[PDB]
Amino acid sequence: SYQQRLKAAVHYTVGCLCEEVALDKAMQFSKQTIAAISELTFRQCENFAKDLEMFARHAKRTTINTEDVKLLARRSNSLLKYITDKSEEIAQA
Amino acid sequence: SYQQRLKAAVHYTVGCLCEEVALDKAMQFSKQTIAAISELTFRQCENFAKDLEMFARHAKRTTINTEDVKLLARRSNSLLKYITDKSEEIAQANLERKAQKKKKS
Amino acid sequence: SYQQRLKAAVHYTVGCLCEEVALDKAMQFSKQTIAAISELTFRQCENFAKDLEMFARHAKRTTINTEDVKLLARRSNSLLKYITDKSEEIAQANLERKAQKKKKS
Amino acid sequence: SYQQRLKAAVHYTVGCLCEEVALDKAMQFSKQTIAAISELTFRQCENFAKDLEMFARHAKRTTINTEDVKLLARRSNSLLKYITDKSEEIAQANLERKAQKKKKS
Amino acid sequence: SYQQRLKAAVHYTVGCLCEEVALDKAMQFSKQTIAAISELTFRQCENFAKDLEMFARHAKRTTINTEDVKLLARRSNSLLKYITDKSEEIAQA
Amino acid sequence: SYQQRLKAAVHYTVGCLCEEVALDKAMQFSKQTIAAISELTFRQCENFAKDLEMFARHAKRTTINTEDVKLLARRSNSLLKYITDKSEEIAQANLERKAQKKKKS
Amino acid sequence: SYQQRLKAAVHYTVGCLCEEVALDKAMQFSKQTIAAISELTFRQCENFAKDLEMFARHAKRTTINTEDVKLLARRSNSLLKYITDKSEEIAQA
Amino acid sequence: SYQQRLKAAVHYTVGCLCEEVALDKAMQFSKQTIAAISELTFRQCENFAKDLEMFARHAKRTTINTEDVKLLARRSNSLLKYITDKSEEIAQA
Amino acid sequence: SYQQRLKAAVHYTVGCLCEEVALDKAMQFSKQTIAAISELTFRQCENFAKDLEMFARHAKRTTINTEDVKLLARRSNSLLKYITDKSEEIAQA
Amino acid sequence: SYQQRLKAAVHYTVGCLCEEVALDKAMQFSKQTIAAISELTFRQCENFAKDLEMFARHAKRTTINTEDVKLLARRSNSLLKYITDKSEEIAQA
Amino acid sequence: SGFRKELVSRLLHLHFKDDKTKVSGDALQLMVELLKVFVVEAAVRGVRQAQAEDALRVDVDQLEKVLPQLLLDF
Amino acid sequence: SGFRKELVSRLLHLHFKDDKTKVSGDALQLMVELLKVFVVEAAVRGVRQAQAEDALRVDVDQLEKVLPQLLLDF
Amino acid sequence: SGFRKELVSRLLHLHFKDDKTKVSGDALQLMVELLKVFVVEAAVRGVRQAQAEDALRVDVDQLEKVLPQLLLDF
Amino acid sequence: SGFRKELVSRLLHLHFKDDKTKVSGDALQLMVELLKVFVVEAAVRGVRQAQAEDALRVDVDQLEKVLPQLLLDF
Amino acid sequence: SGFRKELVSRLLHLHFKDDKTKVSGDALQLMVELLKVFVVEAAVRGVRQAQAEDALRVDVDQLEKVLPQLLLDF
Amino acid sequence: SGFRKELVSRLLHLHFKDDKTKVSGDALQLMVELLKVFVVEAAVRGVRQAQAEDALRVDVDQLEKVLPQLLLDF
Amino acid sequence: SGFRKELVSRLLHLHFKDDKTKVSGDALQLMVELLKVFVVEAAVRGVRQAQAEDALRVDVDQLEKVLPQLLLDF
Amino acid sequence: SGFRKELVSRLLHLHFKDDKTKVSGDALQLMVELLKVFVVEAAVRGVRQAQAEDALRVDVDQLEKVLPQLLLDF
Amino acid sequence: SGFRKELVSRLLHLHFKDDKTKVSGDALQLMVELLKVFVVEAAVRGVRQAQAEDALRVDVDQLEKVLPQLLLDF
Amino acid sequence: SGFRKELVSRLLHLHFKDDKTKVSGDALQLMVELLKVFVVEAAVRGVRQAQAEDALRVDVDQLEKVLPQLLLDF
DNA sequence: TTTTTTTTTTTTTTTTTTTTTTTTTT
DNA sequence: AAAAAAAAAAAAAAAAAAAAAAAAAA
DNA sequence: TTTTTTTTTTTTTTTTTTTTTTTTTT
DNA sequence: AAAAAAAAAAAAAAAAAAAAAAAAAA
Repeated sequence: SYQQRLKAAVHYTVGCLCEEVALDKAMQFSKQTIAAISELTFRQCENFAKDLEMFARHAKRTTINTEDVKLLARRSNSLLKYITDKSEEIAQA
Repeated sequence: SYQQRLKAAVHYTVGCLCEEVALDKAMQFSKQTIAAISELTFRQCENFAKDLEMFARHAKRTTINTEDVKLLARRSNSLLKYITDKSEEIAQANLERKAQKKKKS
Repeated sequence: SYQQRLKAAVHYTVGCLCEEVALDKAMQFSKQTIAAISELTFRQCENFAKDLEMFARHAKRTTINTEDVKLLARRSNSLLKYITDKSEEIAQANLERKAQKKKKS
Repeated sequence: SYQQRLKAAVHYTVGCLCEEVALDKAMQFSKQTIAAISELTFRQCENFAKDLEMFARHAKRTTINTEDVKLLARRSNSLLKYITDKSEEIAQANLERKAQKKKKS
Repeated sequence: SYQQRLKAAVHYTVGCLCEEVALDKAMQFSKQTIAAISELTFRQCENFAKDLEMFARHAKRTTINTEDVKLLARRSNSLLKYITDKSEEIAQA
Repeated sequence: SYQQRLKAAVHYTVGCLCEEVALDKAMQFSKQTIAAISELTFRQCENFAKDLEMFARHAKRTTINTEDVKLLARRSNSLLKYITDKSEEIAQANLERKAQKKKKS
Repeated sequence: SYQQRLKAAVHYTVGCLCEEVALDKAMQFSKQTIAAISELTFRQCENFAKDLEMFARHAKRTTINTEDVKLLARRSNSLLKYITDKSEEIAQA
Repeated sequence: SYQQRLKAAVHYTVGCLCEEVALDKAMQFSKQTIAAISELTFRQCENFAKDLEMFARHAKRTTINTEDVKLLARRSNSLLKYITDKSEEIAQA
Repeated sequence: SYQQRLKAAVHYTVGCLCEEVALDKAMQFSKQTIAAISELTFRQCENFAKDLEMFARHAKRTTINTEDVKLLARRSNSLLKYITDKSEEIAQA
Repeated sequence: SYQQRLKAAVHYTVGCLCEEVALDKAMQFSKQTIAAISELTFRQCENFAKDLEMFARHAKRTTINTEDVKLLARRSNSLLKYITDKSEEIAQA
Repeated sequence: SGFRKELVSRLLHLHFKDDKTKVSGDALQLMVELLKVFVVEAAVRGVRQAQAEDALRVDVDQLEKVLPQLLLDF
Repeated sequence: SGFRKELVSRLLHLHFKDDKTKVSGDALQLMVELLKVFVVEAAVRGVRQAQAEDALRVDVDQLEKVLPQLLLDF
Repeated sequence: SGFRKELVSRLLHLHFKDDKTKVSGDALQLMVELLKVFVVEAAVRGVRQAQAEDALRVDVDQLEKVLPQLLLDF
Repeated sequence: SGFRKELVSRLLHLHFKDDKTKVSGDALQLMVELLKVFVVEAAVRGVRQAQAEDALRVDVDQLEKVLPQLLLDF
Repeated sequence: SGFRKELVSRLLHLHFKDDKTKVSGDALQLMVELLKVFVVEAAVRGVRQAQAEDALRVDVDQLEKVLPQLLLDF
Repeated sequence: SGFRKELVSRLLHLHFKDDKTKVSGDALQLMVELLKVFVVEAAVRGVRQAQAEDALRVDVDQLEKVLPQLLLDF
Repeated sequence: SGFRKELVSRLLHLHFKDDKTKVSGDALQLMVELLKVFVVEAAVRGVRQAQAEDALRVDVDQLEKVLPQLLLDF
Repeated sequence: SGFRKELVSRLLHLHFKDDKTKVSGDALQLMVELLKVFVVEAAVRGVRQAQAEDALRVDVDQLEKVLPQLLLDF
Repeated sequence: SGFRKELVSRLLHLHFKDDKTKVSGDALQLMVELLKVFVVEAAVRGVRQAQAEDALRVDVDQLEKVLPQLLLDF
Repeated sequence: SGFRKELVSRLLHLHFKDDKTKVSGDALQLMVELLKVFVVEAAVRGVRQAQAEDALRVDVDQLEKVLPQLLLDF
């Protein structure tokens, strides 16, 4: 099935970033831990996407913008600042 | 502080309505569970306040209505279904306003 | 007195707009700066209103309309271009007045 | 430029004025002050001239006379009474204008 | 004569003022210096009376005021800054 | 600098006109008595000049005429009379101005 | 005194004559040179006075004529030559 | 020259007298001084000769006597008194 | 030619120090004093060099040092005084 | 003083040689002359002795001998000639 | 039976980023219902746990086993 | 961010010496624009003056330097 | 002591939209007087402000403190 | 090293309940950043926990203890 | 310490050609100040000249050296 | 016989405090005369003094003896 | 340029033993000439002596060299 | 005004008896000094001779009556 | 002690311009005396000046200072 | 004929800065010869100068005219 | 009494003249 | 050293605009 | 057909009333 | 804990002024 095939590419990229963390602390990660990240990533995106749906749908609209996204991770405040900053970088375009 | 005051108020009604469920189920709750649900709803209210802000901000208005709210309990679908029923009863409490102020003949 | 209370009502809206410009230029205002632009606006409406008076008296009327006002900010070219354009959008609120007013057929 | 020649001649006149005032108060006038009043006065003249024009053409005349001038000086009352006083002596000086031409019989 | 008396009365207080200087510096004068300054003061008062007359006659009233006066101490500017100071105090009378 | 060169040309004419006096008496001048009069001449110009400025600002004109000058010649009486004499003579030098400027009748 | 004031007037004249000669070569005269010539010429006039009187008396006149002058200055030949010339210009005046 | 060795015999007679002066006060003259007096008298003999001839011509004579000579020594009167005496010493012969 | 220029190069430098001297005494230099002071410096450089040599080779060295030159200012006391002063000053530099 | 005392004893012997020169040419000395050579010898002995000290020390010694003395008279040629003869005559002593 | 109108209002006026933010009569009325089901289900989930591991009273162990899923539905 | 009809209305009726002076519907909506532009221009020129002398916050002395220029513009 | 007539007149003619506009002799004299009182007002006002906030120097800051009312006055 | 522009795109388009939704490029480029913050803070919390209860390596147990916290943030 | 005030008055009156000349009370007071400064300058200048030549008192020689500059100052 | 016109002019313009001070023709002419008689009088007085004290030339000492009266007359 | 008759007249009346002696105008004019030539020759001779011995000015030393000759010639 | 060090070296090297001879840095600087003292003294004494016989500048006669003693000291 | 007769005679007959002139013997004996006394007082006065400025001998300067005096007397 | 042995010896020891300096008897006999010729040539040329310029005894001007030349030779 | 046009008179502005002051040249 | 130009201000006459008296109507 | 006045009819602004939200007192 | 006032804003109806239709003249 289509959805299974993309979970494998997800595991790949989840594998990507976990390694930068492994050199940061000079220490070792379990592979089942790498496996559990791709599962919740994919589980999590379900809620993110369907949430974003209600948000965009609520916006008198059909397609995602920057405001729907910045609504979605309002919960941890280290994150809020992080992302507004990153948004001025991507806004160069 | 003022907020210690309002925090403990939350606890009071949580104590009561949770007693409704303790009755119903033949199982009694620890006081920390009680104390926990109170502080939890309080945490929840920051998220309620924030989210409702960005909803009313998003609709070019400052007096919030039912739709921003029905959208706040959006997440579990048992709840959004529950909410609509109860919002329709609100429409029936609305009919009560038309009886209150009487019209022409 | 009644005057300084109007001074304080003016202070509100100017505080709003000072923060909106603080958002665009990524640099905020001193609380004392907010106070000084309000003092400015209040004493500006002195020359506005009494300039508006001799205009309505210059055009030999009692009631001030759009022509006097357009001539009151006659002084800078960016500003003058700006006012006339928004005169067409305000006239769109009169087109809503076209939707409102009874036309017989 | 030609306007800069006349701005320099204006500095002369303000200088004379401030010289006389400096000896009245027994305290000297700063370099900046004399310069700033010279530029103040030239700036002020823009608003004088345009309002004068608005008044002349409003009062159906091509040549601005004494009425339009006194219209322009309307604003502070110590200033307005000054004007009319001195106007009598100059009007008396005009009696001298009538007198310089010889009379018939 | 009556004017020779005025030269001598100029001398009498010129006798007293140069002694403040004798207290001050520890340099006293010959009585010939005292006599020559008194003669000078009277001779000089002729030009100052004439001078003040020229000024007051030019300002066209018949009494001399403070203006004409402070203008007669014109030549040294140490004198002039000093002169204006003391006018402030006599005007407070 | 600027002033000292004017002083030196001054020194020249003094040498000359002091020779006219040496002429008159068959008695000789120290070159140094010459120098004394020159410097003195310069510092006297200072006082002549200072005084003629205070005259002219206080008569509301910016070009000095003969009257200020003859007020400056007040001190010994032989001076005052002698100067007046010579003023009417050179006034005739400028009457020449009128004779030579073509007069058409 | 006679001699002294009249010597100061003669010294002035002599001072003038020396300045004339100084001008010619741009070679100037000392203070002492001028003075010595002034006194020499003053005492030279004592020889002139006595001699003129003896020669006037000597030709039985009291009033001194052109002949006496030329008699007295017979001394340097270029001079008697040139002074006879100037007596012609004098005989014209 | 006639003048030259005769200036040499003048130079001689005067040299006699200058040495007799070197005896009296016990101190002498410079070489140029000896020369300068010999020259000086020679030039002085010009003055003597002219004037003497004009005195002898005043008195209707060519043959020169006592009177012209003592009138030539008219100048300093210390001299005039000294020489009238020696003229009596000579009047003896 | 080469030594004619060295006499003339010595001429310019000697002339600067000699015009230094014109200021101080209130008296100037004729061409001849200047020209005769320059000839001497050039001709004096001979016996200085050959005495410096006799001193340098006489001490078993190929190069003259500080001691041969101070030895060259030997028979006057004041040259000792002034030049040792200058030797301690140039030892600073 | 000891200086003055030696001066008057030297004056004796210089007056000797000067008097003996008065014998030979029948030519007498001014007495200022006799003192100028006595004074000259005294301060010349500063010149002679300071240099003699300098010489003796330069040739390995403190005691001045024949060698240094013969070198001090090497300036005019009649002096050099004079000295060598008398050295062989007194070397016999 | 349940939450008091004004109570909830001032509780939401606790966490507003703009205090000009309003709540209308109906909206507030339904806030109560939200929180009704909110804690309804907090209590209900806690007891399904106490029974599922067969408890004699409901202690914090069970409650804290029912916290995760409640947060995700809200 | 839109300015208020009522606000401008009562503000204007302050300095009238004749009360018969009314403000027409469009004249009222246009003074909304004039004051808006005036405040935006007073605020924008304050920031441009604080920018000019490199201030790290917008303070009193910057507005005072553009006070001359603002009087003449309005 | 007031402005010279030539000066005032050429400065006025600098700003006529219609150059057909003249300045009458008496109007010119009024303006001589008027510019005197205006400048005297500015200097007088400035001096009072400096001395009111107790300065040895009348600074531009004090003149700027009297600007609001000065310009409302003229 | 890490999230492809395309990855996040595909992933989102998979679970859109309305297919009308496309994602603007910048919004796409922000999610690589959001997914970046998401996974690595889950990873950081696994390690902080391995360290806290005194351990040799990062295992399932420690992560499931920090699971509550991660849900709360996202 | 100083000059008799009636002295000053009468001295001046002798020298007026038209005695219609009067001197104000305040100008009289300034005159006593002027007389002070006049005489004291004569005196203090005489002293500085004597100082300069190491004189034991102020002699007429030094006074007359200070007359020139005093005359320039008045 | 006296001073050059532009010489005397330049001298006096060296000390004017107001540079607007300018000098009419007759004023200039009488100034040439005044400077003439001025300096001649300094010379005249000097000669009186040399003669009076029977000096063989006009020296500094006499000059100083004559200065006082010069300045009294001017 | 040269000697006055009046001067010569007073000086020579000072040395006459007979005062009845008066001087003809002609004699007087010729002696204006003699006096002038005498003095100018003294000056010129002074100058020639200074030049001959290469002086920078004509000093008393040179004059003294010219005195003897001048007087034998007169 | 101080002897060129290149000049003194080439002058010294022209007439050295052994060609092994060089001049060290400080020694040649001191020869510059010794030659500089030589010229200065030759000069001071030349001026001293002309004025003694009172010449009106320093000709060969003067300096040369000082050149005898110049070679003895050097 | 003094002048030779034939010497004196020869000298004077060289400058006479008429040769008819014969001189009596006592007049020539007189000339012996007059010339004797000429040189005598020339020398005596030369002597008195050398003494006076305190000269080392009787030398040319002194005499020439009294050459004025001698040729006035002759 | 002349100089004694002791004169010279004592005379030498006067200016010695080191008195360890000894004098041999023959070198002493020789300095007698030297200073003997020293005085003789000082005299001879002083004498020869008085006679060469024709002076009336041996005077100081002549010795000191031979002084530069004599102190050269000594 | 009402309504319209031409000639002369007077007023204010702009340009030019005329005079005064300062620098450069022969 | 002496004379004219260059710059600046002031004043006088020409340009511009209105008001008075004479002409024509309703 | 041309001229002027009064009645009725409609339009736009200002104030006041009436409703809604928030905050405090009893 | 419950109710009402206080504050604000909106909307409603009366005030303000013009333009249409009918009445009398040119």
